[PDB]
Amino acid sequence: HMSICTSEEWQGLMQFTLPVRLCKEIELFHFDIGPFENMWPGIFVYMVHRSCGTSCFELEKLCRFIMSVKKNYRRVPYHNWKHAVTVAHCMYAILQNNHTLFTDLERKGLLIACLCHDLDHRGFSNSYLQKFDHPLAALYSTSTMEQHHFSQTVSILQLEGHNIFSTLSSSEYEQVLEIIRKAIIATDLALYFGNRKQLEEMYQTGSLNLNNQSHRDRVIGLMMTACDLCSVTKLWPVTKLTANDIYAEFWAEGDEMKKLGIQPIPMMDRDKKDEVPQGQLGFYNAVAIPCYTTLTQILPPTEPLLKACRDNLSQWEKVIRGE
Ligand SMILES: Cc1nc(C)c(CNc2nc(C3CC3)nc(Cl)c2C)s1
Ligand SMILES: [Mg+2]
Ligand SMILES: [Zn+2]
Repeated sequence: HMSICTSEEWQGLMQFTLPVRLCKEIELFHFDIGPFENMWPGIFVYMVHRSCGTSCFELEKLCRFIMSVKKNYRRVPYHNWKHAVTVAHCMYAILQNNHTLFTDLERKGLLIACLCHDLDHRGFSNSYLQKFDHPLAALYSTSTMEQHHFSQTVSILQLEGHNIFSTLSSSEYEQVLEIIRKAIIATDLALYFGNRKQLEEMYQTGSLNLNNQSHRDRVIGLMMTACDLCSVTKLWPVTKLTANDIYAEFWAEGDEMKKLGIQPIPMMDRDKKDEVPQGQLGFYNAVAIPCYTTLTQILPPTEPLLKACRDNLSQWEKVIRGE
């Protein structure tokens, strides 16, 4: 079962108008949604309207969907409503800067997949659920949380007056659900490493073809990782504050492991906070930098994401050096 928005919630969203001041702002990659909490659902509607038009979905159905997705995000330190909108905004900026490379169905699917990609996250990693044999890990062997996120997205669409994709043809409805499924699964970081290595191979050899569906799915997969990690592409004070939320969530999981006499990895151990700058250096060098480097190579307009990521890496190097 799913939590449903109240009549007042979606009606309030329907009447919303984005301030003109933010129209130029929202178009940039480094845009931080952080200071505009009350406007987040409205920002999502605005982004949908600019990405695929004002009649892209029935306004009423869209507002119900958005407000219900919001209620099915938990009050965890990081994988919450704020993270969903932040990831959706990064996708909006990638799509706007590469508009015709993607179909109307892909832009529709990807913005919805980004808003739903961590739906009902409990603040626990796939490793934790598998190790402690959680019922969700019994249901899904690999990409446990990601398959749950997709299952929750489908369940929200099935709610009365929430199926934003009902007016698509049977072939189109099936196609968008597959775009959404693969997009959400690709946010499992364990799949990223292999995905990025294959894309680098295809690019260097010159075999990468966006007309080839398998190649297309891999590019979409990398766009998903890039959006999921975009906090590393914001201005340094924003990146720093989000890192506090990221570790608050990891440390809470570590605390749960310590309560059961198990020592967590240093990243999930709050008594190991001095190791954070070196942990971030490793993450930028091994995960974030290659992600945005490959993304810029495939989609040159995404270059500002790589530039901003390199700037934050330098900020982390300064923390390690004592500056
Ligand atoms: C609670 C979380 N769970 C996962 C799986 C996350 C993945 N995203 C990140 N992970 C890290 C790790 C090195 C500390 N750093 C950054 Cl900057 C980001 C964006 S965050
Ligand atoms: Mg996730
Ligand atoms: Zn995420």
